[PDB]
Amino acid sequence: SLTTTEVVMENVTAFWEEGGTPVLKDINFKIERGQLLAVAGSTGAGKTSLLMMIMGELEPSEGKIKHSGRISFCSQFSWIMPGTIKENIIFGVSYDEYRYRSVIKACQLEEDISKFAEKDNIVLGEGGITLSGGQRARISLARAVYKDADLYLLDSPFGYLDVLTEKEIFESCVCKLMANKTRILVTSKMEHLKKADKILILHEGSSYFYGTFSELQNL
Amino acid sequence: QVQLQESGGGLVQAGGSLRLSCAASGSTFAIIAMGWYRQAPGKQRELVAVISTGDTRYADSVKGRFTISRDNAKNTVYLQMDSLRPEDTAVYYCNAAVQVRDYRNYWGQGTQVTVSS
Amino acid sequence: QVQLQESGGGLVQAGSSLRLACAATGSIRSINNMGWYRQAPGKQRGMVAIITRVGNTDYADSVKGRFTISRDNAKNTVYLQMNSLKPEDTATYYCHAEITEQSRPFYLTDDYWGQGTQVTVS
Ligand SMILES: Nc1ncnc2c1ncn2[C@@H]1O[C@H](COP(=O)(O)OP(=O)(O)OP(=O)(O)O)[C@@H](O)[C@H]1O
Ligand SMILES: [Mg+2]
Ligand SMILES: [Mg+2]
Repeated sequence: SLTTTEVVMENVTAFWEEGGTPVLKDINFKIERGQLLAVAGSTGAGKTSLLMMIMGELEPSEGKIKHSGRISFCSQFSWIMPGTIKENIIFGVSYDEYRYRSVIKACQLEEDISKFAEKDNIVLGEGGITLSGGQRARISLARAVYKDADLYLLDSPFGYLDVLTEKEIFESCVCKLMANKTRILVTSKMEHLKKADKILILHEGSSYFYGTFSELQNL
Repeated sequence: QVQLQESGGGLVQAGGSLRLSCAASGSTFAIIAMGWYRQAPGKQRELVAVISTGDTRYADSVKGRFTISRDNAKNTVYLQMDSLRPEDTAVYYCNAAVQVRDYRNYWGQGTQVTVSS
Repeated sequence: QVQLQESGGGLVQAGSSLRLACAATGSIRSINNMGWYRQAPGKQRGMVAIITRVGNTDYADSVKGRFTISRDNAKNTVYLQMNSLKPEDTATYYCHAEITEQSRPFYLTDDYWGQGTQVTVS
């Protein structure tokens, strides 16, 4: 409707297996440009599937989904492709010195890059350096956030991070660096929900809560 | 814990098309991301396309011509190569980022793509 | 009405091995990630090892190959098996857990920390 509405779901139901259990049932939300939507809920609630729908990997059986522009997705499982740290961050996107430095900093990769003699030109892989789980999760988040997009779909990017690093990156990256970007963050932490403009709590594909942090706290 | 096998490579004239496929097999595995690389003799392997889940990236040299896609039910990735040029001549490899209880990447053994003038 | 409690700490010699335990008690509905952290005087607190509800692990480079983190979901307890102890391992070891309390209407977590146990390596 309005140019400032980034993503809308109206009366959305969807199925992974035709004739089976709906993975999402009667979903409704509207996200304005620059807002942070937190998507909470237990294992199997339909959180990753909700992102998949936005990405066109799962079409709804009913209802309407609309999103403006380009998406950048961060998978709940971190990954790399054999190559340099720098290529693992920027591949497929033009180099921009400032953005690059700001992303490395916000994702706490500055320190790790400085330990190598080849710095961000260090080759990742069996035959080079093997990143730890934590390093791989930070580089996967940096890859997603570096890309210029109208909508960032961050699927539990801190699931494999320690809580001290998670707090720092949630604050420096998701809240500060990305302050005016449209973000859908899959997280069930109260520490994160506190900062969201809107919250969707999914339970077995259904919307158990949709509203502000004040409305949630009141419940 | 995973084996990758490419197919679809061969001889084609400039302007023509080719569809590369990469089949992952094994027993217990979850593919996180799949990439396509190309290697000219005596040179480094060059990443040309990568797909995680519905998020794709391309090397500048291949944009608008190559398309990476997945058959999620089948553990396969494809590289649709259109408007092929002689400089696309190389061995093409697929690479899979996988969870087999620990994180690992696996290489395929490659498929020759030869583009004539 | 939720508590984490570390045990198994003490004064040991270099090259020795020790096992730390951290039990989550109280009005627990569920637990996501759990982990071990440490802080030495003058130095900042940092991760040692973390473990997901599924049992996936990660270690700080300084402890990998020497320490093992394990989890028992039935007992809501996380363990740190420390082998090949070095004087650089001397610190207060803290346990963390992402916990959903019973009085919460939704599947939401809050971060909890233990009081800590001292590990002094001679
Ligand atoms: N790519 C997929 N293809 C087919 N089915 C899927 C896919 N991803 C998830 N499902 C199924 O959809 C249902 C909802 O799961 P989903 O992964 O959306 O949950 P989730 O909320 O992300 O869980 P978690 O918190 O554990 O990541 C599950 O039955 C799941 O196995
Ligand atoms: Mg607005
Ligand atoms: Mg998920």
